[PDB]
Amino acid sequence: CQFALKQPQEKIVPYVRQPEEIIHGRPLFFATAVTFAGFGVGLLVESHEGRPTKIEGNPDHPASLGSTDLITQAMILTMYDPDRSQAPTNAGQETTWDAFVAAATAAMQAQTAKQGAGLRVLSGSLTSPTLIAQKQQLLTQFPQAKWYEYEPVGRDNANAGARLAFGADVHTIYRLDTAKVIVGFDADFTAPSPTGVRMARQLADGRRIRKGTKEVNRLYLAESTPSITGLLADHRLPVRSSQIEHLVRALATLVGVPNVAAGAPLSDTEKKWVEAAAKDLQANRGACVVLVGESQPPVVHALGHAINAQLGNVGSTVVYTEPVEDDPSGGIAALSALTQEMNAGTVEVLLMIESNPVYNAPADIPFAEALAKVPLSMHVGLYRDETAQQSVWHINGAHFLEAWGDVRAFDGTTTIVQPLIAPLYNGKSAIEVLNVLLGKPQETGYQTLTAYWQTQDASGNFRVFWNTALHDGVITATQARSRQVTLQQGFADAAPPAPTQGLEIVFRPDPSLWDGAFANNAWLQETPKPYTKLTWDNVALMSVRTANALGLKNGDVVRLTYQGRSVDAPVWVQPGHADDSVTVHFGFGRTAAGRVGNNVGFNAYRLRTSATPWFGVGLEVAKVGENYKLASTQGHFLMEGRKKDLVRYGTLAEYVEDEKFLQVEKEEPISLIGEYEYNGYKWGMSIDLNVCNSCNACVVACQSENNIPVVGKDEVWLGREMHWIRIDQYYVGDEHTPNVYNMVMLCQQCEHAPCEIVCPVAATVHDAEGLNNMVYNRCVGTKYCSNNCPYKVRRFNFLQYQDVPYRSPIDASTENDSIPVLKMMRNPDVTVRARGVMEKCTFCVQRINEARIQARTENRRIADGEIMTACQQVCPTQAIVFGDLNDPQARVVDLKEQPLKYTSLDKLNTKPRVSYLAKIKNLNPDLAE
Amino acid sequence: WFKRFRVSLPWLFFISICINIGMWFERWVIIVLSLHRDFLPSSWGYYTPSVW
Ligand code: SF4
Ligand code: SF4
Ligand code: SF4
Ligand code: F3S
Repeated sequence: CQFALKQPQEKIVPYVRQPEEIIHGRPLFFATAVTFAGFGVGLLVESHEGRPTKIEGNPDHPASLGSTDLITQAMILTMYDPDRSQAPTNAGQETTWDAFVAAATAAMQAQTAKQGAGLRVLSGSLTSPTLIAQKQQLLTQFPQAKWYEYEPVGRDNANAGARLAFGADVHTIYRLDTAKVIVGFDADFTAPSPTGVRMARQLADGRRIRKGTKEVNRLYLAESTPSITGLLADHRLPVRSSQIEHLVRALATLVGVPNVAAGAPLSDTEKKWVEAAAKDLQANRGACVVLVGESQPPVVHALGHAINAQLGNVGSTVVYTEPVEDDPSGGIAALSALTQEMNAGTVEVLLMIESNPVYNAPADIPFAEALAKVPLSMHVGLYRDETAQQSVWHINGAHFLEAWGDVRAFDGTTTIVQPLIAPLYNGKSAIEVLNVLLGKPQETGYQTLTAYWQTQDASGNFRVFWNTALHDGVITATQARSRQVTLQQGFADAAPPAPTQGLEIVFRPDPSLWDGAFANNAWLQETPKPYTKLTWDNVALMSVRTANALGLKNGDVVRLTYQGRSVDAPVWVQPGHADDSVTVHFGFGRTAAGRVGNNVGFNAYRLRTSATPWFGVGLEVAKVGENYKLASTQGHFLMEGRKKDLVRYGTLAEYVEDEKFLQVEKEEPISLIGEYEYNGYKWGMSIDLNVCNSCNACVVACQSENNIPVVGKDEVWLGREMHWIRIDQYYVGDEHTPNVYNMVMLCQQCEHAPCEIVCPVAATVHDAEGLNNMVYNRCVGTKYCSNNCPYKVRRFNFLQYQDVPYRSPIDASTENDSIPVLKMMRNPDVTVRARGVMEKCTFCVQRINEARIQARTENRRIADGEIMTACQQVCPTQAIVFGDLNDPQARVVDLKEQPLKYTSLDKLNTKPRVSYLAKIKNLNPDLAE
Repeated sequence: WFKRFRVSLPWLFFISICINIGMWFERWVIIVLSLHRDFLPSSWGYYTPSVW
């Protein structure tokens, strides 16, 4: 409770030397990129005045055509995270940077007498050209040094299955522009994977249902765990994940591949799925693809190319190129190769750059105890991870918005990582750290970055290239060229083993938290996991069949014992899941993540094996718990007969025969309450639920943009999550194998808004532009408006929801004290709500006002693509489309005329301003029934 | 209805206890039992009342 007769004397500090580019009060977007798995995503970040505020996709980048990921969106909080490392630590004791260079260059001179024998490095699957080129200088200045690449989720099998089927290593580039039939076994390709944004848009661009569409992608998915690809999957099949490895062997025998030698008979329903898929891939041969996820063994990815090249997809859909990353022979096998070298004391200088393997170890590779058997073990990470607890040195991280580096996306399009801000704490990124090891410490990151690109630029001048490389970000001059392949057969000649019986633990990365490197990110943790709306919890998902067998509920706490190691995990029954198998999420139980992901339980990394690192059939469940919180946001996961108001579904079998087959013909509803005219801009939105794969990137995009506060798990279980936009899974019918549909629910900006007539002080009123205006300051916290809101979109700041993972909201001694590091990630044109103030999806008025005012200043009108809401230009699939409804040539008023257009709860005349499109899901004739 | 249970004050005091509690549950049925399960099944809460 703050009170004063006068607000304090707010100061106005100008610059000391204002840059020629900073106009105070204007976004000034930059062009950088983010190493997700070594591959770039090509960002375009809002740099208000030196500091970044909001991360957006660079529309010129191939890995993100203007829309970002879920992790990639919330990585503006990972930077403005008060738990980020602020100074190097020598043996736990905080120390200076120049003290590290004194003891790092002294180790190089001790690693020079010996010909660089103990200078092992544990970076994680880097594709950066300037980091590769400094890896080259480090391995020739020290010839015996080795560089082990270990990413816990990266292409360990797909890169070892590419050279298992082709000889040398290749880097496949799947293209879904021309792909009528996708059959991706365990393929979570619309996932946080490096190609996840493009493979979500190129797959959505095939299922753009319009007034006259007749051909749509099919996407047969075959996956044990329900995933964000299974939403767009039209025939998803819950498989054990031990049958996938011989479910592709069955498809590679229907399609004619010579020596597959399939085995382990499939099923009555898994076989009917593999005949209908193969009979669908033999048709439209040139326009099809057979994807394979990462969980599968390398012999399956070898068959993924044995079928793709058999259907003639090479050169058309699947394109093999030079490997973008430096060495694809690293990963689980390179981590064990180094750990066996850290044992017996061969390693003397171990620079673990960003891998964090003390946490990410498969629990068979004993990296935790192999560490400290070395004399000097460095680390350069933005968080003091579980390695920094055990390593000697720990250099600060220099998060990618503060580091002068580069990336190389898929297909090789390098993007110069562009530091928006100078590092909040002295950064010393992976390039500024190898400069210490190479012997050039005082040479900054930007100096080596151009000292490498001046060599790689032979065409024309440099400042006409370097600044053009910095402006677009995309250099697109190092495009990974194609490579002729051979597909040497006989790789599947080895017979499949005897099928093992027992419950199977399938290891999966968490959609939101990929591999635990972002566990302290409160935004992508509060964000509900896609199918199970849990927020702050890692669970053991089971199908309803394989939990009624064990007598398990949605709240018990089982003890997953897989090959001797027990984990004591919760349980959450997931209807779409597969029989006799559980899944796990990678990256939750972190002893030293920070203050956010510090004790979110169930570290699933301590159950792997490094021989069965993605799925294994030796699990014993044996429940040892009774009750757990398991804060999930949704509540009821069933369409309780309320179709026509929730996500309406159909099929293309009955859409070509009747376009308006789910648009109910209703007369003009009588409305006593007047009628207002909006002759200005009529701001409306048209969501296409056919392509909403629950990526949850729009959930974080509304958090990064609208200063939405994180809530603790203790208050999300109470149903007090602040999320102006939410995606709703609904699980229609047949709880063993249910179809799942999304209706992304936000504030419909109702013209006859019932939530407005019910505010006593008249806080929430409508607009002359046509959108419900929530006024956070006139809100006295009556909270009645939500009770009148039919959709329950309005969220209420019950307690002082602000910096909540860093200060528990149930206190009030610090509720007026704000974290100074967090005050920068907040949008400078959205109100940071106090407690007792309701909020809702305001169509991003912070973007409508700043653009209308720029239009009225210039005496012109708003262009159709000028006002993109935060959730519209972040959705990879481009489901959300926002724009003027009065502008007749707009992509919304030409999108609200589709035969699938409907509004939620039209039985009560709210005149919702968002109008969802139905989910037409292209069922096969000979596979449905 | 019956004067046997109205003139007898121990019954009129027990029925009044049963109404004050009963007419509190009417205000719970009207408010919470109708709010926690409404339109949009993805917005179904429970409201276990806290100690405060
Ligand atoms: S609408 Fe939301 S859930 Fe759907 S694709 Fe876009 S960001 Fe993802
Ligand atoms: S949809 Fe809900 S929040 Fe939006 S105007 Fe209508 S009642 Fe208000
Ligand atoms: S328009 Fe902006 S504020 Fe509204 S729900 Fe979408 S992302 Fe959130
Ligand atoms: S009804 Fe009225 S004053 Fe505040 S939270 Fe709800 S608006």
